[PDB]
Amino acid sequence: DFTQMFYNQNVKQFWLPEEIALNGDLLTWKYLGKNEQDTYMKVLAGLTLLDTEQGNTGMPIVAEHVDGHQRKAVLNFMAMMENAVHAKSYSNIFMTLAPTETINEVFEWVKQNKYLQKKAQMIVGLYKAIQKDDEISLFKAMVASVYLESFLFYSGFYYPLYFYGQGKLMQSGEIINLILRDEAIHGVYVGLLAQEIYNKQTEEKKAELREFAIDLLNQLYENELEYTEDLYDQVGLSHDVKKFIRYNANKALMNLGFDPYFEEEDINPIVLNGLKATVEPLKDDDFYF
Amino acid sequence: DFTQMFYNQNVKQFWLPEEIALNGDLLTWKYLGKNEQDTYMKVLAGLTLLDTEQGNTGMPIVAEHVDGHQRKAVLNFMAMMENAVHAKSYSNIFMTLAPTETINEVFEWVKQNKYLQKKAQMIVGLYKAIQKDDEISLFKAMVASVYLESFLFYSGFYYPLYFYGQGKLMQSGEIINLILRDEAIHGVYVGLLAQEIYNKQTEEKKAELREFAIDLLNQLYENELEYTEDLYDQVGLSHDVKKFIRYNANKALMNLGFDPYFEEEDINPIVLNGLKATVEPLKDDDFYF
Amino acid sequence: VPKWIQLNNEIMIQKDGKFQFDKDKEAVHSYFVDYINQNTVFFHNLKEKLDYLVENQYYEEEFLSLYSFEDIKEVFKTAYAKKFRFPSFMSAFKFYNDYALKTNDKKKILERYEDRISIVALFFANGDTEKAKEYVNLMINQEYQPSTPTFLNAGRKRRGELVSCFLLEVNDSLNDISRAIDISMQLSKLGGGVSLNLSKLRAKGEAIKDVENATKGVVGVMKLLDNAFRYADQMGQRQGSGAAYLNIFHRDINDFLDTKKISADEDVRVKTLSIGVVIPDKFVELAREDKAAYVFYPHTIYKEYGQHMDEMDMNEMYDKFVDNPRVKKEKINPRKLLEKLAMLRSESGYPYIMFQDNVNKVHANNHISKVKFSNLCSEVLQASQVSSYTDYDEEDEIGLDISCNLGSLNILNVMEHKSIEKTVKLATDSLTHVSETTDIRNAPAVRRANKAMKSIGLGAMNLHGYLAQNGIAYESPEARDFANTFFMMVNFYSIQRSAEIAKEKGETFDQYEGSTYATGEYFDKYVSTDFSPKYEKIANLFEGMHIPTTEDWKKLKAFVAEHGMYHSYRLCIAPTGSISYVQSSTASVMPIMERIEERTYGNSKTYYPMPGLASNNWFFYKEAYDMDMFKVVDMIATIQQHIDQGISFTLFLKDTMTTRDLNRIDLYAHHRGIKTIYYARTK
Amino acid sequence: VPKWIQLNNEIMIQKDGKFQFDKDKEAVHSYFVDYINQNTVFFHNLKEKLDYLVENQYYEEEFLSLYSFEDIKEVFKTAYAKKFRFPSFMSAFKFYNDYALKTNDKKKILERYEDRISIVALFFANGDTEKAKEYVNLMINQEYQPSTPTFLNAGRKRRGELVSCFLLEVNDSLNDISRAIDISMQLSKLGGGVSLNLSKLRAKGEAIKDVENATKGVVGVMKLLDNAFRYADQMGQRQGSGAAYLNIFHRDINDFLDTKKISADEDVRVKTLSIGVVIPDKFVELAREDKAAYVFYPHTIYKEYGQHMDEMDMNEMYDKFVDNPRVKKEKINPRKLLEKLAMLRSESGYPYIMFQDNVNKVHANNHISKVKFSNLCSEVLQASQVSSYTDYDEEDEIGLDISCNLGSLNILNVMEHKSIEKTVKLATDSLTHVSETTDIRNAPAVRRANKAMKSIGLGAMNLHGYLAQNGIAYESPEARDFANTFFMMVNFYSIQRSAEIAKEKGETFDQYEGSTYATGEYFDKYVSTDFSPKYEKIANLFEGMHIPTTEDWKKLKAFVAEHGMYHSYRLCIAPTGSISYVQSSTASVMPIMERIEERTYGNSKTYYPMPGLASNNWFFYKEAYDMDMFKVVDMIATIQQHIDQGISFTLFLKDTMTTRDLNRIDLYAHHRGIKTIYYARTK
Ligand SMILES: Nc1ncnc2c1ncn2[C@@H]1O[C@H](COP(=O)(O)OP(=O)(O)OP(=O)(O)O)[C@@H](O)[C@H]1O
Ligand SMILES: Nc1ncnc2c1ncn2[C@@H]1O[C@H](COP(=O)(O)OP(=O)(O)OP(=O)(O)O)[C@@H](O)[C@H]1O
Ligand SMILES: Cc1cn([C@H]2C[C@H](O)[C@@H](COP(=O)(O)OP(=O)(O)OP(=O)(O)O)O2)c(=O)[nH]c1=O
Ligand SMILES: [Mg+2]
Ligand SMILES: [Mg+2]
Ligand SMILES: [Mn+2]
Ligand SMILES: [Mn+2]
Ligand SMILES: [Mn+2]
Ligand SMILES: [Mn+2]
Repeated sequence: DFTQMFYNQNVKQFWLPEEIALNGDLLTWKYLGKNEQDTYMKVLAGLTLLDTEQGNTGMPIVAEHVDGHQRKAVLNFMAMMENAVHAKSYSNIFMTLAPTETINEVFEWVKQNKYLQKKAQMIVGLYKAIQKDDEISLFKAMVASVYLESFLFYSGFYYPLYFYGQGKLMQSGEIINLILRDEAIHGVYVGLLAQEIYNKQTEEKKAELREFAIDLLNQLYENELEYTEDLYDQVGLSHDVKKFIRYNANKALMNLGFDPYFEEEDINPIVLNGLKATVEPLKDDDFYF
Repeated sequence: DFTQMFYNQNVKQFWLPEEIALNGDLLTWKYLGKNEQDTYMKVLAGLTLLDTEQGNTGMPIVAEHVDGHQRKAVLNFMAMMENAVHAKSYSNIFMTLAPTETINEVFEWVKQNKYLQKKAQMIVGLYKAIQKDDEISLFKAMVASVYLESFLFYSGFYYPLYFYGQGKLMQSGEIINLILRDEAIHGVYVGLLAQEIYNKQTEEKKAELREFAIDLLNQLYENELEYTEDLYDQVGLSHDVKKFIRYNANKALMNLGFDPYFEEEDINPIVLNGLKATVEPLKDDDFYF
Repeated sequence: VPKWIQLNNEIMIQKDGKFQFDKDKEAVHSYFVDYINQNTVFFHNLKEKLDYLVENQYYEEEFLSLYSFEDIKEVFKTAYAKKFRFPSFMSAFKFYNDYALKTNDKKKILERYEDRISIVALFFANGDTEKAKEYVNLMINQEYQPSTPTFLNAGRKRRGELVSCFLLEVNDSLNDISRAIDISMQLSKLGGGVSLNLSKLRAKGEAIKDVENATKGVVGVMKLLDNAFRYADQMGQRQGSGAAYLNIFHRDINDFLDTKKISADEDVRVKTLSIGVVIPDKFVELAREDKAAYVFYPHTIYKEYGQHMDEMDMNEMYDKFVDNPRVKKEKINPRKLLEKLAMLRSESGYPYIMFQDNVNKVHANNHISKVKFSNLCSEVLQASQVSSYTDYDEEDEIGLDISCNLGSLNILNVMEHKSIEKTVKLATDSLTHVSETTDIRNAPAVRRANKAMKSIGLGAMNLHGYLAQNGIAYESPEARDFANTFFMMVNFYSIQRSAEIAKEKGETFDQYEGSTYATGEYFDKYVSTDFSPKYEKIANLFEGMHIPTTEDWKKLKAFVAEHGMYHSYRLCIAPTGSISYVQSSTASVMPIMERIEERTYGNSKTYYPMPGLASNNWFFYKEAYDMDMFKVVDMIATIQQHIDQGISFTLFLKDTMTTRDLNRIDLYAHHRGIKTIYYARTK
Repeated sequence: VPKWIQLNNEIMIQKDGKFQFDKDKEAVHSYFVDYINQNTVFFHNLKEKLDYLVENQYYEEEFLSLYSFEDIKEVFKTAYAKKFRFPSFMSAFKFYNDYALKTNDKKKILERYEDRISIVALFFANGDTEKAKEYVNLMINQEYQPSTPTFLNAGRKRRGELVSCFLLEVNDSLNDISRAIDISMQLSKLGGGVSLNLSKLRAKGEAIKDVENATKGVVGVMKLLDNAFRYADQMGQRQGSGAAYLNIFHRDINDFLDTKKISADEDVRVKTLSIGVVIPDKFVELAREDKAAYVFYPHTIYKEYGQHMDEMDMNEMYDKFVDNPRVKKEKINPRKLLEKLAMLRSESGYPYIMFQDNVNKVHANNHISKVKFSNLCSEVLQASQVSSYTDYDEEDEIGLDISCNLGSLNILNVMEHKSIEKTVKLATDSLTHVSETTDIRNAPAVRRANKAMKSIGLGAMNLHGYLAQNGIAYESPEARDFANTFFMMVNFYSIQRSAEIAKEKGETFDQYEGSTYATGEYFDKYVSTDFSPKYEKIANLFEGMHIPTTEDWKKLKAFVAEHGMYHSYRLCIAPTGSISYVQSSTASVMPIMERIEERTYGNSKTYYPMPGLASNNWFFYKEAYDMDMFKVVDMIATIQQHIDQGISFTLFLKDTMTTRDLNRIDLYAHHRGIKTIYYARTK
């Protein structure tokens, strides 16, 4: 009942980072403190890693196991967006704002950062555990994918949105909003596929799947807290970002058909502000009047 | 040396089925004989069936085994074009020209056809034989992929190009020309990835891979001749189609860095009408001698 | 956001279901109370102002030295005695942003509307204080408006040329092509739009010094001209604008047209070069009968007959070209070519269409030459002779290159003052003065034709505005009756003024004796057909003004026979792009595109209602796209029967209509006697 | 495949581990016994052949009319008495495909090698039968080779111009820019490569009559010239080739260079116009000291000083430019600019590098003008005066635009015949004749400079061939000693012939009296330093020939002082691309790129071994890429000390080396006195 409308929405949202000129951010970037620039680079690098694996591994593997040519076409399109559009856009931002050495250093930093490695290990592990014709392993990977789309990106998205909302780094911010618009529909779509599998189960099996989903969310959440503190303490925003990731965790649960898990909190209003012609032949009667 | 350049060319060639209005083809379709309509339907179904294998298996399997983030992104983009763009385009052409019952029957016929099946299963067999961390099996699959993209499609493309060059079925011919333009670049790109593997091999292993490629080409070519007579004798075109197959076989070989196999031939004119050195800073004392 | 901009944007805010048009007036007041008066440089007296402007190289000393200071002060006082007020914000904004003289730092206003009008009048009169006061009364009543070049640059030392429409003939040689490129660059440097005829150039695949398949065709020349026009862009102020015209029987016509296709490659497409196609009656006859046509290689025709393909009548020459084995030609489908023209006009509005026989069956100077091409705006239609630019240290054969003098009557202001005769004669005198004071030292044929032909273009504007403010639909037969009568009077008084100038100066234009004016043929339809209004409403509109009858036309014909005519060409209706804003008028004789137009200046939005638009005349201000293009063609043909040159005629199409409808409009224009079709603007 | 093609491909099929070079000879035999003799057109006698070639507009009858038919028969018999045989298949193939005269349909061969040589000799002699026989013996022995234009077009009716290269000075004006475009198209139509100095054009963001930031800079003129050269492409046979030269102190120097970047946008990228950069010693000094340099706006300098920036010495005026507030300048890093030059040359081989001070420290005609730019091959270095092309109907001030006639000595054949003196004098006479009979009617400055300067270019080929066939390594000091002695002899006999021509005609070149030839300064190093070979092997190589000593040079200096010199410039070493094949010679004085070159013609492939390549001299034919570029620079400087103009010095680089290595090679070339650097070809 939904794939065709998602197909149409995905293809109509198609974009490339080159559509957005980035040289306009040069001055507002220059004006940020060293702490702010550091957090910003690292945040986008963490996002780049997530999209790299979502494009290389997550979306293609889910596409392989989901039945139906139209469902596969949507998932293939989403996969392309992840690595050919989203992951690449971050390099466009980096290449504009930062010198090569700072770019090299931040990519080295992703490799050695323990929270980023842990979250990649956990998510990719679940993708690679999918067994052919085994719907339960597929469900588990789809939960992981929804958590990546609708929860894990948000510790990263906070900062570009926070600046956009203050009228700073607005070209980079425009790119990020386009990425976010895509991930929102990706999270909903994968969520609907996960619910399909969940709804086939006995009540006993469903109870276990909810346990899996909640245990996984909590494990990812605890790691994300440490990641958030590590990045945001130097810019004074860790508590604010934490509220934002809890907000989005609830959206991820809802995408999976589950009740919200965290209590509602006031999000920084700055971040909320951050959101040819038809041809006929000539008749012989058209030459006479 | 080449992936970013191909990335650029691929994404700038992006298109959607909806861009070409198909209904005006009915004004020339109605004037074709039964044999012409039959051949066109059968050719179209042949292309559709082969392209589906490439979208579901060929491109995604190669993307899975190739190392490199940028290569995986380009390959993902190509897989997207197969599944999201090409497959929808073929379906659109069919739905415009034939009623539902006729489409189902043509696909039943072509699905049972000996020559279409022989080539489809030969290609799919090589994709299924790729082994993790074995570059020889990957190379063999890449050869199969290049043969599909740059050679096997062309016994089929001939007919729409033949009409397109005569002013018949111009809307569907425009679509086919866009598809063909994508398959050409797909073949060239996968060809470069195969040459990379080939160049890492010993001289004895190279000679062995050359023998594999020529042997495979021979098997496919002999089946193409039979496929060609089966479809085109009823419309009197087989001689010219055979010249077009050999010409495209030579292009496929050149994509794989191999010499042409067949002597140069002229092609039907109607179908033709249708168709950084390392920067090192000056260290001073380089101005003194 | 400034206060005047808020008052202007308050127009769209509807009160009692009606647009607040009157608020626009308030905006003007604000625009003068807050901005214009604050940033206008004031002097203790006019003597100090004139001294400051002359000394700081703003004005020219020569034209001011012809008057005593008392006469200049009297002219300025006459200009200021009208107490002219801009009725809409956009009029004053356009004048003070485009035409008012500003300091070198572009932060202060040195010229008001009255100051600019007085300076232009003093330049026009050339030493006559009474004539200067007459010009001041003409322009402050806004009856006549000099073109943007004349209005902006008259009396200014730092200025371009007062002529901005130039037509060049390019002969089939490398020397002539290089000279055409040079002249195009020099005229674009002067600020003029340059049109080049490329029909004499041999097609692609022709012989150069008896070596085969050597010529690049007209497309390479178009690439060269496009680069030249990109380079010469008014010292980096406006984008260099050029036009290329090719006969439809030239073989390159497809490649020519292919320069405007979106799918064209970078080595084929020209972006800053407009294209126009000249369509003889023979092509229309071939398309009508569906007979396959032939596009000819111009150099083979030149070798066989000694004359260029575009220099002879294709109606009598086409069969001889086809039957001549020594003339090389290619088979084409004329209906396919017409469909290609319609498709290209739908995509980009190109090419301009020139109906050669429609122009030349009423052309008065066919003895000098037949009109082979038009200008960048497709309204200048004059005889031109190609020049033979030879090698260095060799004398060139200088021909005639068209450069007419633009100026527009405001039909509403002219007719409400009952001053058709006086306005037409004064505008003719001003155009004659500007043509005589034009001296271009880098375009020899342009200068020679300006000296010889003395051709001017007197246009009209605010036709739709006048008709709508008088309760007349633009497509109504009453509107066509009014246009017929008004433009017949304009032609009558223009011919009378030309003959009077010829009698006073004792000289006519070169080769006048062979013209239809001299033989009296031009006046035939005027001495037999009465052009008085056939409707009582139009006659009441013309009340208080003498309408020339057949006897008056006979007297004018006798006067022209006795005394001659000073101007080879007198009337041409230009688009009148930005001067229509300052005059608070609708552009040209075209119907309005929008009732209220929304524009974006800087980061601010502005709203311009059409002049005189209100609730009572909202229906009469019908938009051009909603109109029947056949009736617009009928009105333009009615006007064209009284205009010696062409009319800038833009087609206004809806996105729903196809290329068949565009071709039908073009063929009805050809049938109705339309000389040129300018643009195909799709809504 | 043809039999000769198989025989030529049999070279690479090794027999007993060695290449079958002798098979090449067999190929030529086949190529003559199966193709050339069958495709040749034979007549009953020479009279019928000459008549057929004259009436059929193949030959000009004027140069043949100066001889009785008996004399022409004697000249042809002298040409055929040598029984010349092409030693390699590629020599004959290149002659009969590029230089032998064919019919109108190009189906048969009308000219043999002896016929072409006889016609060229008869054209050279200008009515002298003995001189014609001397030229025949000089060319059939292959001691001297006229340039491709002269050799191909001499005595032909359908010929182009005999001058290979033209150098134009472009003044800073729209009239001058348009005239430069016209002259470039005219000279490309004539077939010659055109070089334009854009250093006088004001940079981007300069004022055109008090309106600032108006100029498009040299990039707009570059685009115009690129389109002009694209349009004028030798009637579509050979792509139009142009060169633009800009001083490195021009403000546009970066944008200039950005025209050749592979990532450049289409509005900036220029693809058919080669680029050259003129580097004064001041720029190298600033880069060496790492002091930030300043690029200058030419128009501000011209306004302040009255002279162009490239019209005066930057080494003495750079500080005045920097300290002058009325001069506009931009800060640059000279080392970064050098690295950009090296990167651009690595990527595309551009720009050409002209070390201005290296050219002008030994330039003999600095009084006329300093050398400010080079030609398309970066070997012509002559004084040029810019022309003032004024408005139409105004007289133009015609300057001097460089143009010289090319001709190459075959070093191997000249030294084998022990005829340096005779070959040099006869080549000088032939080049003087080519200059005298050259008259270009569309390039006035080129015509005036040809008439006044009388400049010729006498080059040399087969330096590496002679060295390798004599067992001398090209990088060895013995090779440099041979080059020193041989080119000192060439310079001595060229000066002697120039002075003898001046004596026999009673006229020198214009402004010779101010030259270093007249003052005797030019002969300083020749009257104090002995250039006889320092090695016994080289002295033995020069046996049988009188090597000029300091006494002979003193006598020549006295002779020049008494009689003057006919030619302002005499020696320039062109690349000699395709005519080196016919002469069986290595290209120019450059080392060979490869021992055996595989070239694809049609659907076949051919292998050309280097002339004289064999087992015993395989390693003496060292490939240029494998050579030390510093020793090649040493060789080129040794030759350059005896060449008044420049040498087309191509750098041969490996892919492994960095841009720092290229910069080091460039700086060593500048240190060693290299005047120009042609190309950076990377293996
Ligand atoms: N609509 C307008 N068009 C042109 N100028 C205007 C307009 N409105 C105001 N001005 C300028 O501002 C001045 C002030 O005009 P205002 O409406 O205040 O009264 P006024 O009686 O015309 O004034 P003044 O004493 O200046 O003549 C005018 O003289 C004129 O220079
Ligand atoms: N390498 C070559 N270069 C030039 N011309 C050649 C060459 N080889 C053959 N020819 C031409 O083809 C003819 C074939 O004759 P070939 O050289 O075989 O010897 P031939 O018949 O004994 O006579 P001769 O050598 O005296 O001309 C030659 O006379 C000459 O005109
Ligand atoms: C006309 C024109 C000139 N130029 C540049 C190129 C020329 O080298 C330079 C000189 O033009 P000029 O032809 O000398 O202009 P000018 O003589 O009227 O101005 P001035 O008195 O200052 O010399 O201006 C452009 O870049 N674009 C243009 O459109
Ligand atoms: Mg000619
Ligand atoms: Mg000037
Ligand atoms: Mn993503
Ligand atoms: Mn996603
Ligand atoms: Mn496909
Ligand atoms: Mn494909």
